[PDB]
Amino acid sequence: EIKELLKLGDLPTSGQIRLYDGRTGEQFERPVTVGYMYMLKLNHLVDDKM
Amino acid sequence: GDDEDSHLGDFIEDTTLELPLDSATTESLRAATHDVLAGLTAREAKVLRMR
Amino acid sequence: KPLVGTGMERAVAVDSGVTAVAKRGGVVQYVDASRIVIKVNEDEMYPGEAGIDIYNLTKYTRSNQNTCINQMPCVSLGEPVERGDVLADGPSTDLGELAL
Amino acid sequence: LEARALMMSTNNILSPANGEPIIVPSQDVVLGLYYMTRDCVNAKGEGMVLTGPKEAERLYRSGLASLHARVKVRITEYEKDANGELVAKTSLKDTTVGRAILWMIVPKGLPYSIVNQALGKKAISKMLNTCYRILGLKPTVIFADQIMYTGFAYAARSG
Amino acid sequence: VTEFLKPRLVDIEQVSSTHAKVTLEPLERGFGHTLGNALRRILLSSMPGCAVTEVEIDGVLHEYSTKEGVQEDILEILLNLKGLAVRVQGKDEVILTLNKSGIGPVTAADITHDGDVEIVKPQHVICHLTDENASISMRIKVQRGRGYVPASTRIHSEEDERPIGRLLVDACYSPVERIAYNVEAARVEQRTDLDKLVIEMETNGTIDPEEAIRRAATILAEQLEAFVDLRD
Amino acid sequence: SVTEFLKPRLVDIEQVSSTHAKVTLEPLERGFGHTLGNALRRILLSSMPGCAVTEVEIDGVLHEYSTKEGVQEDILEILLNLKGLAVRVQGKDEVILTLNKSGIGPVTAADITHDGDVEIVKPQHVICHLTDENASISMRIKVQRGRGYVPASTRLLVDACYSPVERIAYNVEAARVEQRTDLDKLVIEMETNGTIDPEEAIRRAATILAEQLEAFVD
Amino acid sequence: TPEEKLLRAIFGEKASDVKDSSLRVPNGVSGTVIDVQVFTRDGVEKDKRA
Amino acid sequence: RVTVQDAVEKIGNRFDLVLVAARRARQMQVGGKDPLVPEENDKTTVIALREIEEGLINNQILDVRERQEQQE
Repeated sequence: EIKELLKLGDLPTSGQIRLYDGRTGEQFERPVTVGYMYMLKLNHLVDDKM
Repeated sequence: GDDEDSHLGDFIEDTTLELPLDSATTESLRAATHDVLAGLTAREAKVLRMR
Repeated sequence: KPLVGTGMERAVAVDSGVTAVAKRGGVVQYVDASRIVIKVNEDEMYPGEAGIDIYNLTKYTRSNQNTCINQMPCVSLGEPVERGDVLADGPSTDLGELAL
Repeated sequence: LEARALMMSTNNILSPANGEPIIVPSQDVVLGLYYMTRDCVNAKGEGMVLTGPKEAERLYRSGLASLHARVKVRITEYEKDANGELVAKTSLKDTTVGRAILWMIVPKGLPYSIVNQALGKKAISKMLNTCYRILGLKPTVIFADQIMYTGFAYAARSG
Repeated sequence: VTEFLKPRLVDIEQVSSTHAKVTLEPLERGFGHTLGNALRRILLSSMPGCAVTEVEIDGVLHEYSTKEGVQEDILEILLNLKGLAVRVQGKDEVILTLNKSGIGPVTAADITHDGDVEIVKPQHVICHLTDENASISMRIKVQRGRGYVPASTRIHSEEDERPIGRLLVDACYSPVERIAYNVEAARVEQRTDLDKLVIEMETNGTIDPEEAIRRAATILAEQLEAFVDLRD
Repeated sequence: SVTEFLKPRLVDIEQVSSTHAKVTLEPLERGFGHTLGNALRRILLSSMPGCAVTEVEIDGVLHEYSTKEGVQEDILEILLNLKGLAVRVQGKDEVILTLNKSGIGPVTAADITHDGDVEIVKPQHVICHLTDENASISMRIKVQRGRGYVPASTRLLVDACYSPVERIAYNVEAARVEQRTDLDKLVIEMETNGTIDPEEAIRRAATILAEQLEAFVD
Repeated sequence: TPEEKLLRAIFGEKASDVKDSSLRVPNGVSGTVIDVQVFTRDGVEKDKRA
Repeated sequence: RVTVQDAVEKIGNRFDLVLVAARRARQMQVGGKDPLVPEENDKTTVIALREIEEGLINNQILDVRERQEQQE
């Protein structure tokens, strides 16, 4: 169903698209996995520690 | 407790210390007073050192 | 809100006291960054009552961990509500769901 | 002078429990060096005879050849087979393009068979170790840094 | 060999108000990606803009408060004033005034224009007056810069001293949100290997694509002039 | 202001030899390290004119691979030796240079016949070893002009690296001017084959890139 | 001590007698002072801010 | 200075090297002296260690110079 819901968009079923390097602009070999992970800021801050 | 098993006495500070910056400033001012009194005549210097 | 959740988020957000939930359906008589006034549906008036009930939002306040607890209104003027609908999004919720 | 002379990080590189170097590259580095030093049967530019590691790198970076494309490459390796004399010897090896691109970082005294295989994890630790048993501490610190740099670079390019 | 054909922009396509696709037709082999990556990096980095830099709201002390009658915290009103897309014509800063009262949304159309300032998106909603009687007024402070200057680094110590009711919003002077370049073979009767470069730039409305590319090529040729002759 | 950017106030140009150098450009705007280094590397290593050997006829043996006696080095090793022959050709675009030798003396590049328009930067460049007094070899090599690298697959023909750079790599470090510590420090490092010193190839590529941007600068 | 006596005698900046044990912001924090509550005991009268 | 291998080789010990470098760097820093090696804006530590590399400094040399100083 993930794969189907990818086909609903025009995204690839494999989940791996081909990416280009920012500084040079030459495509990474062997495509990479990019999606939307839901990140959280944990309450371990660097100025509560330094 | 339970943070480090440190009893209460570890956090009571000593407020009678001349902190090393304070002693540094003291002795700097001492040397500066000396090198100022150098720029006075002998009478003025003796009377200001002794007064 | 999480793009990939489970369906637990609304429950965790509501059942905790961060989001201001309606007590009776009605219309949002007046909204504001600090308060929501609801004019109850006449079915739920409790005939002695005046009719409208007020929710005062908890603005920028200090939690135990120095974070900011702050409720934001979700509804808008003249919009219906039903009992159990959230009016104020609490800290780290989004339209009623737990959004960490 | 106790920190500089004694505890500086470029002095302690061997485990004091056992003299194996404690500067083994860990996970992006070894995956970089493995991906680059690992041939496949038919990549771009198969069986070209490059003139040497410089040309293999210039070919790969312009994108004319792939990082694992078995080519004949002319390699000059320096072997201290002497009273520490460092005689030079040039030959024509069969290596991938990445094998030779990586040969550019290896110091003189090391043979060429050190990089001519896939170079997993133990291959890299043994590479640092033979560099230390031949050349000592300064070339090994330089080699370790160059290994980390190239491993991270070709692992990012690995995608 | 003989020589390089120098590229030149054959056409610009305002397929939307903001989305544009320029083209640089004749490019020798290997210069599509050189020019394209350099151009995307310059454009995504160094483009002038008119970020709103402060707000001074009547009756408000800090961002963490609520104005009676407008249903947004002052924090959220400032966050809505961040993305306000404004293009000044003559000065490197300007002080827009926004007066409004009555029940309804407060879009960017509610700001009075100096004539030197053009709000590109006048539908962009700023706040919501949710009171028959409530009234708000701001002195927004647009100014032209480049990059991203947070209020923190902006306030090094101060200019001389800043009054208590003046809020510093985080400035992002960058018209462009997205660059995406395709290089593709160009059907020319003379040579076949030549390719054309096609730059999809996605401004926010306040940068003409031709002026964006010209400014990029100027920023690049400046450094290349610094490179041309060495020196040491 | 808002249009000024920065320029490398200190560009230090080391040279570790006659043909290998290293140029650091200290202060540059943040990220211009890569947008300048990559542009220059791509230009130097993909489109930088120069003359190089393209095809050879070894005068008798065959097409590849070979069977040639009286030459200590197997053929295609002679082709490797020929690819590295750094030649700079005058007004004649292409020229066919013929080399013949007889003896046991090792064959170097000095032994080719002088043609005026063509010059060899390294005449001592070994090409083959005869190894027999009776052994003697003749070859017709063709120097041609082109842009960058052009392999033999795309084309006894040899790969042609016309571009006079044998290797260029650039590294990008950190710099702080007085307060801006997010600045950038370019550290170019290049070796040529001899037709032009490193600093010359660098500025030649910079000029090419500048002229490509000629229809938009103002 | 002397030389402090001599200093204050040369500049006439006589002694305070009163420490500056005041409340200054901790180091590294930079915020807005969003609120101030005051608590005066029933003996202490009150100040203008109170 | 990264690796002190040459300085260690000249003296042939790793604690005595620290001690010799420390006393020479104390001469060069507080007691006041001239580096026997061209200091490239280095602290007295690195100057002392580099000097020990070139053979200009060791314990024998330093005690001999102390003798000469007394003969001053």
